[PDB]
Amino acid sequence: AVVKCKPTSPGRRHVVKVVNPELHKGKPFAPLLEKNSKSGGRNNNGRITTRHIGGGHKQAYRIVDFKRNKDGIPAVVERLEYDPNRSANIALVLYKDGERRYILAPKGLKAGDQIQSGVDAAIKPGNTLPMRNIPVGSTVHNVEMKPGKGGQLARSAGTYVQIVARDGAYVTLRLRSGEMRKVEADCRATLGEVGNAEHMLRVLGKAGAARWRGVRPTVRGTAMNPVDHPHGGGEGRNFGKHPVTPWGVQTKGKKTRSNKRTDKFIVRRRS
Amino acid sequence: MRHYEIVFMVHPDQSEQVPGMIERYTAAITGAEGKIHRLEDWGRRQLAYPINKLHKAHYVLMNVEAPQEVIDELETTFRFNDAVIRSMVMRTKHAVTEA
Amino acid sequence: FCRFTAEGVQEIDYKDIATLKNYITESGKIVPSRITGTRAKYQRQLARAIKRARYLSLLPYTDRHQ
Amino acid sequence: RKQVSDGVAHIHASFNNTIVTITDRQGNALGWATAGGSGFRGSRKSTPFAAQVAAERCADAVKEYGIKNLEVMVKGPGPGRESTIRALNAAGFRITNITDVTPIPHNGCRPPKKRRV
Amino acid sequence: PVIKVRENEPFDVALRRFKRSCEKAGVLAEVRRREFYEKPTTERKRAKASAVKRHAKKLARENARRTRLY
Amino acid sequence: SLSTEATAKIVSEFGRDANDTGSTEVQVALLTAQINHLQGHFAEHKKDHHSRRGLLRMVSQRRKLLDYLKRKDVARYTQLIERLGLRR
RNA sequence: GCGGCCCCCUGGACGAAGACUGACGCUCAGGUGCGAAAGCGUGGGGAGCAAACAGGAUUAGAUACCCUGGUAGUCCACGCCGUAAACGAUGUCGACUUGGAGGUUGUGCCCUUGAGGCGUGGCUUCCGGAGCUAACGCGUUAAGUCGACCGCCUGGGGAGUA
Repeated sequence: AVVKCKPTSPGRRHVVKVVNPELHKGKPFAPLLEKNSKSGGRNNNGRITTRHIGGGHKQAYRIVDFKRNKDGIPAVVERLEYDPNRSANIALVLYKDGERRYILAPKGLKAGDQIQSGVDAAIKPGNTLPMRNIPVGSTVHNVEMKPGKGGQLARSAGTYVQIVARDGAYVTLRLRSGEMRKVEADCRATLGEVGNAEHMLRVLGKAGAARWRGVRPTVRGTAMNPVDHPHGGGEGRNFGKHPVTPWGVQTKGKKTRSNKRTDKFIVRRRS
Repeated sequence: MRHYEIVFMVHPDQSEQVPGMIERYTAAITGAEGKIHRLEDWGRRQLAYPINKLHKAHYVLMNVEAPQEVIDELETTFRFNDAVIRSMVMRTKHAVTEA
Repeated sequence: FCRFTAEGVQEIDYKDIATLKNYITESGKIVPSRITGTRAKYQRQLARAIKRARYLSLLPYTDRHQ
Repeated sequence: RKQVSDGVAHIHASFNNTIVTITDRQGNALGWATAGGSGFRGSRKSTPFAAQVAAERCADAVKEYGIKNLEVMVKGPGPGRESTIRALNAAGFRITNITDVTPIPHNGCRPPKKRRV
Repeated sequence: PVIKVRENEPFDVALRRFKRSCEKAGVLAEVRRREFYEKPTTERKRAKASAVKRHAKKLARENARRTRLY
Repeated sequence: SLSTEATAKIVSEFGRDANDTGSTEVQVALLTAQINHLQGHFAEHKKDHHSRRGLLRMVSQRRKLLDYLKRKDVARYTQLIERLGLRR
């Protein structure tokens, strides 16, 4: 769980780290792995598009099955891996017919638990269903936005979508942002909340932790020159200006939802 | 081995779908150990307040001596079977006889 | 006097719909033991039963509600 | 001038006004007359005679709707109900049944604090 | 609550019947308790001092009124 | 709450015979059985404080019966402390 | 301190007849544990109410009461605080000393002969007898007559402050 590190040195003075015994001490399952090169924020023209990205550890991509395309066949959970790509611990589930696949581990999940997908299975935590067999007032995760797309919403550690309503073909979800939305009822969704719920309680202690996380330093606006950033210059920390991004658009308040062909699904905007 | 009055209600229309459920409710209990001790169908009758916008729900009484755990699983069916509308399981002293 | 110590029942049971229509007022409120003279343990079991039957839609909560 | 010959009367009375709304059976209001509209401002707003003049104007406001018989609902405490139901048949009407439908909470929420003075 | 006026009934007796239903079911009393909040100290004080009022009127009624005045 | 049949088994596992139910090893055996069941309870709920007072009371009465038996008959006391499985 | 209903887990007390151990008891410095509300910490929630705050009044003045708004907070989980008019302002255990009315929860006998009367328990409320007390009052739940052990007080203010 959440433990505080004894302050022998400053980098160990402020660290609060999340130890967990259930994670499999061992090398991961190999055929579900593939290589995953880090980008540094650089597109095919080589330029930085997103700043503050690069460095850190080298890490390998665990192919995780979000689709749950296997149906009607039971499966049991072998062990729990720690995935570097995401915030939730993943589970290596083993089916009865002989297949091993990585899934997103929910909150209530231990090794040996039983999981079945399909339109049939049950309402236990772990089971994939359409959103026509999951009751109103429920609590789901790994929600599809398109039927067969794979699973988009509620995928971070500890997030959960409360199914609010059903008007005919449509299911009104209350998302985790506070946005309300209509989704298609035939889309798949897994029950429960995603695990690793204490992920928000780590505080990283020192600069090197965010550095080997994969994050570069972030330089303020008032430090830079008036060529580099619009909050440039001054004789000792003048600001005087409405806050903007480096590309002119005024930050800190301006709304830029600019989609206009998906507003039919939004019941309520975030408040 | 405790004795529970399970009183639940169903929709008005689905009184065709009530009886065999009781039979698998029979298979709920006597499959493991459970002795069903009463079965008094009060049937469809009139409601003092329209729960889910309908009067006249189908009252079914059923008394049982049973282990507790199959009754826990019976409530996991009573939550999620979308025919049963209101369902309480009270504990009693003995298994009783008359209406 | 009372009707339950004059009866001899070991628990007022909620299924007894005629006398549990008798013991509330018209306005669906539980009429006290001060003015009906019901003894105390049977009063508490009667109030417990009227609550359990109000949950079971065999008695109204109040009269006016839809 | 839509003819609806029967109807319901809501009489909302707090301690500071008396609003009388004559509605149809389905809840669509037909026009009202408060105690405070027809003159009667300040301390003369909460008198029972204010309820009398409110129901007086409210009965004559709906002559085009042809209300011949009505059902009195009343809501709230204070100098409302008695004087207005007395005036509502001096106006000329056939009040077929009367009800008090005041809203009571079942120990739900917290009311505001006590006025010291 | 509700009352019903049936046919061949005076209206003034129906108005008094409605006032009696209001006195019986308890509009006015519980509304007068539920304007402003009472701390549970004060409702405890109310009920206890009411009990003292009931017995301190009652025992003076039963045993101090059994002997005549003049 | 340590039903009667378990009490019957343990009193016919610690007593002189069937019916002697007030002897000291019997009382300490009932308290140890009840304590172990309730420690099965108190690993969960963590804060049931009135049941915690009942537990601390039967702990203290076990302690009183044990050092009474240690004062009177040490020979039975060592057999009890080796038979029932406790530290002191 | 605990307030709709239901289940799951659980402490304690009381009553009946007995059966069993045989003084295992009482009190407790230090120690430990529980301890309303307010308050603090991190994370969620946030309807109503509402410190702070703003505005309108009243007033000589009104940063108060009254009115219209309203953020912490109230709520849940996990940790902290350790205080109150934490109040029957009454330590705990045990014993003895006439009464009447009541409440709650049992149980025994006689006839359930009929909503019964007849006796023994537990907890609890009111008035009063002897006795005590500065008086007020307490009065079998004593502030009566006693015994054991603990805590505490020594004029008011300084001050439960340094």
